[PDB]
Amino acid sequence: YPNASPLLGSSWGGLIHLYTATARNSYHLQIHKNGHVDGAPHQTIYSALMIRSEDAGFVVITGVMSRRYLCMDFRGNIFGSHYFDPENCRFQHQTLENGYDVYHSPQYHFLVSLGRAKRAFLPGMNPPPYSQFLSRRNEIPLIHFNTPIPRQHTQSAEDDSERDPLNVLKPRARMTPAP
Amino acid sequence: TGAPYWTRPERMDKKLLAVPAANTVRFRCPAAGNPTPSISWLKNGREFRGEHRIGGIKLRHQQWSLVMESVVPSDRGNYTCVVENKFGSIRQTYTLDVLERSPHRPILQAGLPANQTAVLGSDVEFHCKVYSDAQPHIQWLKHVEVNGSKVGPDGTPYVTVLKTAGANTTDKELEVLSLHNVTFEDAGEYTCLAGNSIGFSHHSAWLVVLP
Amino acid sequence: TGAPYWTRPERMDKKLLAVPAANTVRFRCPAAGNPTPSISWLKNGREFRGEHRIGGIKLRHQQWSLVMESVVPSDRGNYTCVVENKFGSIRQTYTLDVLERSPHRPILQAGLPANQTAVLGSDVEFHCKVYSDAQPHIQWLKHVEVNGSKVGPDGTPYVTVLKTAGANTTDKELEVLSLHNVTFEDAGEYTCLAGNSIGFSHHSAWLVVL
Amino acid sequence: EPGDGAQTWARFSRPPAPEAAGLFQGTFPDGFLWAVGSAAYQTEGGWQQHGKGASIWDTFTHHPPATGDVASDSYNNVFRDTEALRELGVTHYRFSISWARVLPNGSAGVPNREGLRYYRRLLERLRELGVQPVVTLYHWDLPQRLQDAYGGWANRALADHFRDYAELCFRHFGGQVKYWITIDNPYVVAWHGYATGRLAPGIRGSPRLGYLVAHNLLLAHAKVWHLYNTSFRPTQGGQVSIALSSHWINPRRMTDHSIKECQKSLDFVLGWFAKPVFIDGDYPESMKNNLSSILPDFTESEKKFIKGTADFFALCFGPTLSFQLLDPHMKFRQLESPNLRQLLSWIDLEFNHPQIFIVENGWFVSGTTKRDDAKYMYYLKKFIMETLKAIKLDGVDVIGYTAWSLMDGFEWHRGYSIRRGLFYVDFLSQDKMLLPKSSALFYQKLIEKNGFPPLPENQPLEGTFPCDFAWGVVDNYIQVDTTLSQFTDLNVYLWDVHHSKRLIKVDGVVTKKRKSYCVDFAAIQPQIALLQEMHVTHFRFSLDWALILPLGNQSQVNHTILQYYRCMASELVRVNITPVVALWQPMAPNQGLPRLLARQGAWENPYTALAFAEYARLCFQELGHHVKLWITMNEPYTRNMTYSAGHNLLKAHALAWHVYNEKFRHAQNGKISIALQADWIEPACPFSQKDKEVAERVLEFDIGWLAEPIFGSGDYPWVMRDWLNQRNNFLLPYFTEDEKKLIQGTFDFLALSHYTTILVDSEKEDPIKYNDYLEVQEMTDITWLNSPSQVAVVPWGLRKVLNWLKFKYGDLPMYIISNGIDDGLHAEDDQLRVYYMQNYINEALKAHILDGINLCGYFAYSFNDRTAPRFGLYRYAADQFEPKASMKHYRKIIDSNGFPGPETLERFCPEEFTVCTECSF
Ligand SMILES: O=C(O)[C@@H]1O[C@@H](O[C@@H]2[C@H](O)[C@@H](NS(=O)(=O)O)[C@@H](O[C@@H]3[C@H](O)[C@@H](OS(=O)(=O)O)[C@H](O[C@@H]4[C@H](O)[C@@H](NS(=O)(=O)O)[C@@H](O[C@H]5[C@H](O)[C@@H](OS(=O)(=O)O)[C@H](O[C@H]6[C@H](O)[C@@H](NS(=O)(=O)O)[C@@H](O[C@H]7[C@H](O)[C@@H](OS(=O)(=O)O)[C@H](O)O[C@H]7C(=O)O)O[C@@H]6COS(=O)(=O)O)O[C@H]5C(=O)O)O[C@@H]4COS(=O)(=O)O)O[C@H]3C(=O)O)O[C@@H]2COS(=O)(=O)O)[C@H](OS(=O)(=O)O)[C@@H](O)[C@H]1O[C@H]1O[C@H](COS(=O)(=O)O)[C@H](O[C@@H]2O[C@@H](C(=O)O)[C@@H](O[C@H]3O[C@H](COS(=O)(=O)O)[C@@H](O)[C@H](O)[C@H]3NS(=O)(=O)O)[C@H](O)[C@H]2OS(=O)(=O)O)[C@H](O)[C@H]1NS(=O)(=O)O
Ligand SMILES: [Cu+2]
Ligand SMILES: [Zn+2]
Repeated sequence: YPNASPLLGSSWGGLIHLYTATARNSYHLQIHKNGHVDGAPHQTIYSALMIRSEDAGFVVITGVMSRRYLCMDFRGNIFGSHYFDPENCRFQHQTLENGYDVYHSPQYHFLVSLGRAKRAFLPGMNPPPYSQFLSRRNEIPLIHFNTPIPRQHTQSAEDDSERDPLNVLKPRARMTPAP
Repeated sequence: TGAPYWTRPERMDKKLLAVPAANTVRFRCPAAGNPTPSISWLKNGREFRGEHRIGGIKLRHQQWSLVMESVVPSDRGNYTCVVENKFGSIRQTYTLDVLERSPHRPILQAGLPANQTAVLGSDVEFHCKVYSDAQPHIQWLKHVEVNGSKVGPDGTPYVTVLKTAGANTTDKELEVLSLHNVTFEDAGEYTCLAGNSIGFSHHSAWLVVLP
Repeated sequence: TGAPYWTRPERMDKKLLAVPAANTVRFRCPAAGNPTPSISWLKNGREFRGEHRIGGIKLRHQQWSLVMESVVPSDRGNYTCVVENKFGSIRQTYTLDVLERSPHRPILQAGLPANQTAVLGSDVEFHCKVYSDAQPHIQWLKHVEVNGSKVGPDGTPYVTVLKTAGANTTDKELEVLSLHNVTFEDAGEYTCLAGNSIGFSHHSAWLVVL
Repeated sequence: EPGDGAQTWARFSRPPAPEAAGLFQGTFPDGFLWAVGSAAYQTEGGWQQHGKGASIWDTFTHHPPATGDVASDSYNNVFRDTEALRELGVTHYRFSISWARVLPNGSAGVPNREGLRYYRRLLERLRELGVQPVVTLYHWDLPQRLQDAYGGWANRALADHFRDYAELCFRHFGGQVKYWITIDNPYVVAWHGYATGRLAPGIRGSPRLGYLVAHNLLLAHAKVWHLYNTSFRPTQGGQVSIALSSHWINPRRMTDHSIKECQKSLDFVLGWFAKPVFIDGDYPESMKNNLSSILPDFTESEKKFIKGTADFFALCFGPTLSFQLLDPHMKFRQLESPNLRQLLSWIDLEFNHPQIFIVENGWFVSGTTKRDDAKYMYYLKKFIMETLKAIKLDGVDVIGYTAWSLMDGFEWHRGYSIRRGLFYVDFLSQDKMLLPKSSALFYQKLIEKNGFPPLPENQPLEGTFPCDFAWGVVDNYIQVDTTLSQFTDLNVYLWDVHHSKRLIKVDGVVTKKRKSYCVDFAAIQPQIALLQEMHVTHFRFSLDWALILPLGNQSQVNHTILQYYRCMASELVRVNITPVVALWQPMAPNQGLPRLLARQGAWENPYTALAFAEYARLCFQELGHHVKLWITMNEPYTRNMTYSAGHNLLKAHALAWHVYNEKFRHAQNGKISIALQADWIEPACPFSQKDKEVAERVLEFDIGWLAEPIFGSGDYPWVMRDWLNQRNNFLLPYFTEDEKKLIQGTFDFLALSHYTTILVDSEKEDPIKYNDYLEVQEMTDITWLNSPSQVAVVPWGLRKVLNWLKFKYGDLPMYIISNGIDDGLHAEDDQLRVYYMQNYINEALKAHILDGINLCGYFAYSFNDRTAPRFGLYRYAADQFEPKASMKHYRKIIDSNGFPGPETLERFCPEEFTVCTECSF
């Protein structure tokens, strides 16, 4: 017997990655700390978006490592911001007639794309490449989301005449009482 | 030499191929050799042909391609193509992750929220849980009367929102509406309304407070 | 001088194709003549170029075919293979209609049914609503009290459905199973099977009887 | 074979075991050679006694002061050296036979009878003792005549002369001695004697001269070894090697080029002398193709002559080459490192698993220190632990150990300004009697124990904490977020429901706001759920003064913040988590105070104390019915704080406590006291009394400064007042009778917070890191585990500080308000937290059971990782809280109530009557 698969429905609470392809290459949408948005071939911790809805059909895409927001400009160039831009950085979501998502700005009409042929969203005429996204659940463990690891250097007395290499004598900060 | 070699390397870049269910997938490993190497297609590293797949698969040798029509969720995993001959054997592993896309109105649990009664001074809570893949937005509305009746000039009811879906609140803390120390004025019709790109679905409940 | 003709006219007798949704389709319209006729297509009106469909179209000049991947119900219509030569042109038609499919299991309305109590020989009603685009394939599968465990040799056939697929199996009236005058003869849990060409939705909860 | 050690960094790249790194024990293997060494010129002196010759170290320290004419006067004090050896309890003396004394006039001449008589006296004195001697034939003291006539070691005929000298040694002491070393540290005899000129010959010709003289050194060593093998071994049965020496090195970055450069450096320094004698007979290829025209080449006969002429692998890892005399060119811009264990692993891999023998080891001390040294003791302890780890954890055939310089003496370029002796001796005296240093006592105990066996004071204890124990967590940077989730939109909307549910606002109507019942606060429930998961029983957070009263006075109370805190307390109580709050904490941009107070000294004005009294009264009357364990001031900084500030802090704490006691005790029945910070201060040398009283002074300067007025007698600690009066620093305020009566008893439970342990020694050896104000030298042991923040994991410190508190301030109920360590990584650093928490809880249980203290609480630090970064049990990644393994182990300890062992089937506490919690007093 074909044992039942896990329950359908509630799978959007948590991190998602926006996969897309054009039968020549496959990319997951990824937001970089420097405000760069690009397609990573694999699932990177910088590609972990968290889509949250405000109205009925108007999503905002955050990403949990860059801390950016997926925001847009007047010529359609996707980028990442740090402060909310509700008039420009909040995309109307839509689901095409083959299960593929599309995200278009409500005022710019330019579909969210990973390519360089952004266009207006006509009612099912033709989409630009890399604009028909698909949400895939996150499989990256959260331990790799703590990748920022405090690691500084000591380099104490870099001259080649050091008299205490293992740092046994460790002075402790104080306050000398000079009136 | 007779060692196998890929005919087109630019056609072998779709490492992770994901598709909505009931669709068709098309792998190919175009190679050549002297003599032409044979192909072994392994599902998760295990030999596979059109035997455990309902509907059958095609493994035509003329194009070095494997097609799968009407894919199903029970097809996820690695798919390794091997081209082998007496002068070399090489492999390439694609990955298939078939998704399940259901573009319908937000379907929320039946019987929730339900009619409730409470003694004045107690506390109640209403529950509504939605099931839709398009990131639905959930709010709660209490039916109130503004000046006269609870009905507007066009028959449209008067409601006040109680808890909407902001970007700063998770969806675990929105599926419950907690009325603490319910008074007499907070006894009407509470509707959980959910909306995605397809449409809106709402369920109503009634809370009655007794002295 | 003479008008061009086809190389394999035996495949041109099928104007109608009952293709399923979410499946690619190919239209083969081969022809031959002196000189070679142009490979052109049309869609009951304007020129059927690659920007009037979701996913695009591909034209193959080897066997003169037109292919469209992941067909969509909006693709229904009357395509025309028109091959133009200086010595006349050749017309042929394709009437394409798409059988509807659905990229999901029958969406079981969660929470149905409940754990009612059939104490003192009362009656029980059970609910199962599936929000599928098409008409699903639904069985009830009231459990069988054998060995106690509903799963024996990895899915033992405990199916005892009394309302199978048919004209009465739709999304309008078969939502409710009514067991009347229920004595102590059905304990444990029930199930609810729905399915189509993709998968099986199967979920239920505990039951109380006396 | 060459290259087998190139992966040593790779083998040590991965993090080691976080429990066997500092808590590593195990006796050394039986048949171990515990040794203590010495040199010839460093210790003998008597540069012209009994007609000895002139070395090259008597024509270098004499106008090339600080000479070695009489360094330790051990030429005639032969009895005291062996007396010190017997008292030390050692089984191998590693001394040197000086070339110039046994053959003063010439090898082709009469040997000096007096020098041989002295050496035979030494051998017969240390043979009846029970010590097998180890001798080195050449310890840099080449005779001056051989330096002048033939040009020193540069000549190739001089090698033969060496053999002659060696011959007579083999004829005389062959019966007694069974270990010989032909050359000591040939690197600093071929390089710093003939290339840079820093040592005795000091001609600093060129690198080419150094390489040629090293070639001649290798030839002479081969000649002597073959003389021994062919003529003397079948009659005396001994071993001969060459005392090689090396450092450790680490790559700048974990690439392959850097690793190969490190391997090249190690080949340049040590393989340069080790490969020809141990592997094949020629110089390493990493250096042969780098100085082709600089270094000479062996013929095939020479290649067969050098290979296999060393029985064991003598190693000299000390301060004579590491970090002092290594030429930076041989380092190849990598990072030098004194890691003995990795070097031993590299030797074992590279040179075909030989019998390593550390024939010289141990760091140095500044030249002014008397018999109380503690940097040397801990460096020696670390090196011995590294040797033990290499023997056990990696299987390296180490057959002995030799701490260097039994007694002080010359240092060959550092004069008398450096002390390396296990036994102190004052060169300004005339008797020069060996006084045992602290390191001498440590070595005595280490030999007697024969390693580091499991101590009885570190065995885990099985047993349960008493019932009603306060198991809790701590989050003092609580994330206040008073936004209201529901019922916050007052507008009336019109909700069309036919072609719609795009509800539209209708203007002109705004309804009233529902009463702000505190379920509305969204940022409360997740924290309560996280606390509920780990089964804690006391959450501890801190109130914010700058938010409740932003202006400073009672005219601008922010009631919303108080409502949020009252909900936090109510929700905590509702789920059986009794809350503990702290009124003030010094961790804030301005001392945890309102800006108005912070801009007026913020602790010098007594009005700050009065304002804190008013604020404490307000917080007692707002949150007082839910919170019932109050903490007045949470871990004040006892170092980065003045004395008037501490006085006013004490006055404010007394004011707040009396406000509670006189107003809100018969109505709320809570408890209130202060929470200090009590890290343990251990004397560095466990047998000397100066650092003991110095540790006492540091303790009473850290703990007893803010605790004796409250918990103790009432006045400031007497040691602190004496110390401040002796230095004429009359900056300690005096307590008036009114203040002494006010403050003497403002406490209901002692509350400490232990994190680590610091050792203190009372010897000034480098005033740069000295603490002149307290006259303390603060060190840390390096055999302890260290968190990425370089904080010491010391379990027994908690028990020691609890016993000290009970002994000093009577018998009081004690809470451990905060006790936790931090992490920098994510994979294995949390395992360090698991180990530290388990051992610290075990030590607290030990202190409770078999010491009698009334410890009835414990609060693990850092509830989550968002408020306290690098510290939390609940890591905060991608705006999601995931538990660490430390949380699960802590919960396992909690719900089992300690460490019950096999008898985990008892409760035995119905209606608990342990009088430390809220009882009838
Ligand atoms: O073999 C064959 O045939 C084939 O082959 C192949 O194919 C191919 C190829 O591949 C291709 N190429 S690629 O590239 O892709 O790779 C193509 O090609 C060609 C050429 O070559 C080329 O060139 S080159 O140079 O490359 O060379 C070209 O191309 C390309 C493309 O194409 C184009 N286009 S088109 O349209 O033309 O196509 C272009 O493109 C471009 C564009 O642009 C676009 O694209 S598109 O497409 O869309 O157009 C894109 O773009 C984009 C971009 O991206 C963007 N950018 S960004 O940045 O944003 O991102 C934009 O752009 C832009 C720019 O960029 C900018 O700038 S910047 O700088 O900033 O960047 C600016 O802004 O600007 C802009 C603009 O726009 O401007 O945008 C765009 C978009 O746009 S739109 O318009 O869209 O809007 O992309 C681009 C690119 O670049 O890419 O170009 C390209 C180039 O590339 S490169 O790299 O160079 O660059 O051209 C072409 C042409 O031709 O045209 O195609 C080809 C075809 O071939 S043929 O021969 O056909 O002719 C393949 O393979 S492979 O491997 O090689 O690959 C495949 O396909 C194959 O095959 C198939 O087929 C066959 C047959 O069929 S039929 O149907 O006809 O028949 C077969 O089959 C099947 O099967 C079989 C068997 O089975 O066997 C058969 O059958 C038979 O048999 C059977 C048996 O039986 S049993 O029983 O046994 O079973 C039987 O049954 C039967 O009956 C029989 N029949 S028969 O009759 O045959 O006899 C069957 O039938 C069949 O069937 S089916 O159906 O299935 O088919 C085989 O098998 C198959 N295979 S499969 O598997 O597939 O199926
Ligand atoms: Cu559907
Ligand atoms: Zn000391």
